[PDB]
Amino acid sequence: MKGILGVKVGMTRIFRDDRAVPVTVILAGPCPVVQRRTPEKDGYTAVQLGFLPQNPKRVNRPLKGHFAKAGVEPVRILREIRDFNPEGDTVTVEIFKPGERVDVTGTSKGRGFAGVMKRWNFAGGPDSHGAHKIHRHPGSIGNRKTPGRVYKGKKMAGHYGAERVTVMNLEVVDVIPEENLLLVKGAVPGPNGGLVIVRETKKAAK
Amino acid sequence: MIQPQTYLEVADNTGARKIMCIRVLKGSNAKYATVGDVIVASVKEAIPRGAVKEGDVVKAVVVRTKKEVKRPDGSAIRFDDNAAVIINNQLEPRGTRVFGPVARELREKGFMKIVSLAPEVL
Amino acid sequence: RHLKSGRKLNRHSSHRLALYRNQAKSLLTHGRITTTVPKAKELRGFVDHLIHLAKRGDLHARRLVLRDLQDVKLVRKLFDEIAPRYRDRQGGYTRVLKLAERRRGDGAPLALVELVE
Amino acid sequence: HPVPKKKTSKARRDARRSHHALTPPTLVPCPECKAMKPPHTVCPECGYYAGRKVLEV
Amino acid sequence: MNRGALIKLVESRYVRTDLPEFRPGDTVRVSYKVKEGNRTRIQDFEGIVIRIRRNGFNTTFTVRKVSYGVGVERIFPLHSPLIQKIDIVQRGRARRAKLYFIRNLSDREIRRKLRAD
RNA sequence: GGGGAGGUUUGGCACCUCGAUGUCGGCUCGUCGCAUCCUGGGGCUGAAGAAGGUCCCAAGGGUUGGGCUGUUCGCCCAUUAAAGCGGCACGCGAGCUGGGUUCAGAACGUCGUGAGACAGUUCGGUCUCUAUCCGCCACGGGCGCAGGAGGCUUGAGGGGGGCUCUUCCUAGUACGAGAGGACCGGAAGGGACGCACCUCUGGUUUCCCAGCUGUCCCUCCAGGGGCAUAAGCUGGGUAGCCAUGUGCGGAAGGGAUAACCGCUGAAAGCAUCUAAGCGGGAAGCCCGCCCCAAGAUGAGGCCUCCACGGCGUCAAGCCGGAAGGACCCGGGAAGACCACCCGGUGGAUGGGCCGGGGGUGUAAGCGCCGCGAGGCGUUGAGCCGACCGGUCCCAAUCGUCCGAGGUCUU
RNA sequence: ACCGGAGCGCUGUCUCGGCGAGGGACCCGGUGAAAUUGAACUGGCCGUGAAGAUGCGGCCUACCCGUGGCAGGACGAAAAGA
RNA sequence: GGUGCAAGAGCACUCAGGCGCGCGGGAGAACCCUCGCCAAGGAACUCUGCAAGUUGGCCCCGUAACUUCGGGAGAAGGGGUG
Repeated sequence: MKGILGVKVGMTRIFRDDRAVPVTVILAGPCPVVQRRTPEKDGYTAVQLGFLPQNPKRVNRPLKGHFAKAGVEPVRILREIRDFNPEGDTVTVEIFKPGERVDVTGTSKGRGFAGVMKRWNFAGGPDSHGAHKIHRHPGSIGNRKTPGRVYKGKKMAGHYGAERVTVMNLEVVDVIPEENLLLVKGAVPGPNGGLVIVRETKKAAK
Repeated sequence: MIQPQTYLEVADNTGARKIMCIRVLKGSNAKYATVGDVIVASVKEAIPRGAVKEGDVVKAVVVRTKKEVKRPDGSAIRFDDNAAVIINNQLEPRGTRVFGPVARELREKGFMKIVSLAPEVL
Repeated sequence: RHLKSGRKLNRHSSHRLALYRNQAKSLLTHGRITTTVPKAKELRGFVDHLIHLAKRGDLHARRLVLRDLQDVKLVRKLFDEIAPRYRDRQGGYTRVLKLAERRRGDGAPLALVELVE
Repeated sequence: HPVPKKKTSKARRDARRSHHALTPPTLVPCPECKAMKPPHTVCPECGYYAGRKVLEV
Repeated sequence: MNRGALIKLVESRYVRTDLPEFRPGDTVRVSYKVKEGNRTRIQDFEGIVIRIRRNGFNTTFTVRKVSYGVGVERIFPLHSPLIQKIDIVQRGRARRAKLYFIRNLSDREIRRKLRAD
């Protein structure tokens, strides 16, 4: 139920009697490293692995805390709970039936230090009836003398953007076994060339 | 697909071809109107010899100077506006409609007497 | 939100052309100059581009360099002393180095720019 | 119009200023000679990286 | 290895060969033939003769916005490698660069002055 | 006729503020309560059906756009499931406006011998750049978690999100003389709102390509440059950033209960839902779904790399790591500075160069046609900002400093 | 260059916002002020107190310092209430 | 002073002749000032179409109520310009 992935593009091809609108994502074959089930922990997972960055730029504790199951050398390693794998490699063609419903986790695009009008959508002052040096920044932040303080849930200008976000319940229209591409109708967040993990949740029923 | 307060032609009955839009007529804050959307309207330019003189009516919106991103993605737009006049449930004031042809103005599908009678080029 | 859009700004939007074409008349004349380092790490996209059309040949090159230098002595020097000598080399003709003294009075580090043998 | 109130202490005047201390530079020796130098520049007594370019011909 | 290498693996089972209609031109008059199909599974191959107005490219082309003057001007963009069409047939070639995105002819509606190009 | 709660209304009394506690409306942002306007769960009828009347529980979610007047209020046109009542110094002016009334000017009516005057009317009238401390929104620097480091992580706790309608199978039957017309279930599309993203439809793109006018200069014709918005004016526009564009969402389940309805059943061997026991029951509570989170002084949990040697019995004092690491440089879909991420020649990290994608739209020159403005062939050419790549041609040359010598005990 | 109503022509005043350029703000070198001020080792809610508490009472929360920002409080500032 | 604008001491370049305004260098966030376009709809914003945008020079044709016979008139509304 799992895949470590690199997003590339959104691009559309006519599939049925209309034209759908998919994305195009890749998973070249992740090798599991550690598996951790019963006695001492509960966070049970096979840990996958990414692409191949040139062995001698690598320090010794991820040399031999990585040889113990003998992959080669990663950049990225991750962990998603409650899965069992029978052997030493997971591949695209095993898990995903073409026709399921899947979901996608990735980091967003970081917009920087965006203001109020971007971050919480709410309007500003007017523009041509006398609008002396306010046009876009908020109104009040409280009420006089009975609290004596401003609340601590309050929307305000500040940072924005590159958090962890997820999308839900989008389908898996057609995969290719020859390559290791995968096609999903939807949005699939992130600046492309960035990491995306894919798990399945069809347990949402009707 | 934009009708808060607009003039649009009638291509039909009255005595002249103006109208005012008042209110889009689905639930409680609808704010816009694409085609196939019955809107309540006010007749504004004069009517010689008399049918609909200066009351207010309801009309089905036909083409709209904006894009229909159609299901296989062509997109028919025009450059005009209109709407056909509807008596208190669903009919027409006469059996003649003169605007501009098919390309599927049918697409509310409570209206077939318009698209059987929306003849040909002009 | 500067986001995948290169070629940094310095001055103004038409003072920059008269900065480029006024420091490109001096480097071709003297062989070496001395500027500030953010003014030097970007001049080599322009000065290196003129000398590529130099060795290309004909009057459709020496009429096109002339709209960037406007000197009928600099072009008839450029098309026969520095243009023949690079008929063994695919680009990358300049060289910018750092220099170990600040500019007291406003404290900006310097750079040494010259075209290579 | 946004004027202050009570003047700050010595003990909190001199606690903001705790964080303004500045760092020494970074120096390495010129290898052709025997002195210091900022470690990515041309050396203004011994001459070069590989090929002179400076210093009083 | 990125999109330039393996999204032309994906789209080349559809536009491996585009079912080759020929020579778009820029300002020519055309009659399309589409497969408008509705009304409990009835297809109705519809033809439309029309003046072409603009096109733009990146291998998901649109042989796009196409106008003709019924008496109210109706104008109809459309995909070029799509499965909708049978064939595109041109009638005659026209000229006058001022290339893609000609749109004077929306408001210069006089058909006496459309034929003076 | 009698008994009370509430502090939202015009009052009563004068206790802090006259070496100053800036007004009624309008914007912008809100959180709260219930004597509930809609959604949901129930008893009673002068409830046949569909609709209705009044009462008991219930605060999750929602409460539209306009004409007149300074208006809060009120009367109206068009819809809707409805178009709620109240507090928060009659919330909010070191956040904005100045229409209202009572600052200096002037006039109409009316009282006065007169200066003047009248909650009687009417037209004009200055609203202040720098946040010291609590409070809030985001990011950092030290010593801590008893050898020194890297990596992946569990969750105490806390936040966000919670809507609603219409048509159609059931079926037009049960119901009722008829006219009318359902409970329970079952499908589809739509409205407002929220988190992401560029392929379509649309928008910007300060120098990417062309055209045109005036005037000084390159050298006279040709061909070019500077200036006439911090672009001279007009027709186009890639990546980037967004919406008037596309994708999905709000649940299914599990428990415990509210008003209500029961099962056995005593004290009360004709009975009764009870304090002995057990069961049914809502958009409301807890768990479930995403997101931060061991700074949870209760300082968490695992796997891997180096522990070589000493010693005069005080050893918290030296150089010192295949551990590891900052300062320095070439950078970036990360960024106010630091922070994070990817590189440092056994390199493809940026600049140039080559091959594409993509913009404009048929270059200068010579040869033909016309007395001249021009036209026609070479020619879908030439110029080419960042998108995807191959290529030691130019740049990251050389180097420098801190860090265990695992403690109380057997 | 007066004051009150109504139409037409065109429009970012608006439904409802979006992108772009220059002068500041941000960082680094040079010089470098002013109104204000009892002393400060300056948390939240219930309640009392000359009757709107960071200084008193009982419980919950909080590791030592700083840099950009937004304006609720200090019955904030100025003017011995017109 | 010299050219092109129907004219001119106006507007646009520019002769002689002066000057670049006595703090600099980088990055290119929120927010404010001075600007440029936008689409579908054109006053729905508002105390008030406030502000901004529309037509804008010269020539020809044509021109209403009322009037103290001058005027209303640049009425309105149209075509031309290399």
